[PDB]
Amino acid sequence: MRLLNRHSFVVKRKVSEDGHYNEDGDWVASQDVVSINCKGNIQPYIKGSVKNGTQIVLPEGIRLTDTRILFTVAELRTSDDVDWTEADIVMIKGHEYEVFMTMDWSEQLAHTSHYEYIIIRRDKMNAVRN
Amino acid sequence: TLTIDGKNKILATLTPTTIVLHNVDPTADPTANKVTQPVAIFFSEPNNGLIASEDTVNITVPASATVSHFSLWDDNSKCVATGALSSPQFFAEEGIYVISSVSIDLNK
Amino acid sequence: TLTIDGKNKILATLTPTTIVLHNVDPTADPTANKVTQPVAIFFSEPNNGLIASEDTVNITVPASATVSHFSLWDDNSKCVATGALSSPQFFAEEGIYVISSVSIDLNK
Amino acid sequence: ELTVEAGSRVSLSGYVSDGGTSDVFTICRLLDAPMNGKSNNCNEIVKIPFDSSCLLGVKLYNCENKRVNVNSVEAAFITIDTAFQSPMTVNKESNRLEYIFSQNDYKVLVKGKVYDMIVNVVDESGNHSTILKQKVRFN
Repeated sequence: MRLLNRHSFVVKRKVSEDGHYNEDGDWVASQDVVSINCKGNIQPYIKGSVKNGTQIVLPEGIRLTDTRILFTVAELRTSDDVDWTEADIVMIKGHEYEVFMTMDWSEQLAHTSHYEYIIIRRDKMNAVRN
Repeated sequence: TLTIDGKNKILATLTPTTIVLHNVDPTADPTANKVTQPVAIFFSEPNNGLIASEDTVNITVPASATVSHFSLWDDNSKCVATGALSSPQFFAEEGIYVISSVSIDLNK
Repeated sequence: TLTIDGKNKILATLTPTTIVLHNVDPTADPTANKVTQPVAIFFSEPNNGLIASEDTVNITVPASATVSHFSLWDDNSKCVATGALSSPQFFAEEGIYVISSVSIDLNK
Repeated sequence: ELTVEAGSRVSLSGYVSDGGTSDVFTICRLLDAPMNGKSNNCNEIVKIPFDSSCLLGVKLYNCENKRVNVNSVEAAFITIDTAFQSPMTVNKESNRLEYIFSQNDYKVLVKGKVYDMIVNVVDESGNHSTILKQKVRFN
């Protein structure tokens, strides 16, 4: 019973890596997004500044943010400006997450090679298309 | 009072064809501050001085848009009528507003 | 004091079947002020010394009547329990009084 | 030199006609129903108090992940395993498929058994489809 596959989530990958800038000037993300279940371990990230499940009392309201670490064997990507990659979205309890920062232990050992990801909850924002 | 036969004949030239939703009241200017795109609405034949929509109409409203008032148009871009829907609606994500029944009537 | 097993066998013999409404308290005479007509009422099996009806009872109250009391009647046609209505209801016109829940019990 | 006593108590409640459709309210159970198929883990056991009368709340999520109205479906059937089969209520107003349990249903049930709740919906084109397969325990 590997702990590396305890939790099971759904990842949205922008498979059709297009991500072009329209003639007007705005950003048009990939039109084709697929959602396939993966497996991994999601744990709170405890390191100094990083805040987990912390409500921030702004003079505009109360915003909530969190940062979890993700141990998994899947090769989730992150937004890259050279290969025109556009990150991966993890889901916990419905809320969308983003894979900022990556550690790549892919080849090192035999039965223990794994990726470590830092997933961050996406802030609430009004959505406009382009 | 006016005659129903007259009321039927007078209403046979309106023929609205497209419907457009506005966030603000278009009475002052029905040519401004549009939200959706012109979507076809087909009306019935004049009966008892009251025309009605034949089939339901689905208008795709973009995201972060509000619809509060509606307007009808004809082939030559001439706003025959304006009105207000039941209540304002805010579509956070891209949604659809369905028109269940439009009944232009003159029978007071 | 009685036991639960003792009380359950007691209530297994009531079987009230008809209910009639009164304007003043029957107590002394259950044959007076028979405002309504006996209408069937169904009870349940005793549970911890308590019986409850299964469904609402629609009593056809005649017009110009003020219903304020209540008294059960079994198959033997001999009243076994009397109670108030908790509020005097005056049906100025012909109405339909409805009972939501009856409960006869001996838990003190 | 010994005497045991007792007492009586009778209660009533009326809601004088009003020509309505009563005000029936007794339940807390409302269930999910994704049409695409839902952490799998182990499904939880819905617990209805034996006796009483619960109102099963089934919410039709369309098959991307969105609530959908109770449309197309013209017949809905609750078919708790080897107990009974009764039609449900397609509620336009609350936009839910609901069913209330009565005393008659409990005459064919036993307190404690973990039955399976299977919900079938039939559209206009006569296509039976299983929506839910939750397990219920009447404790």
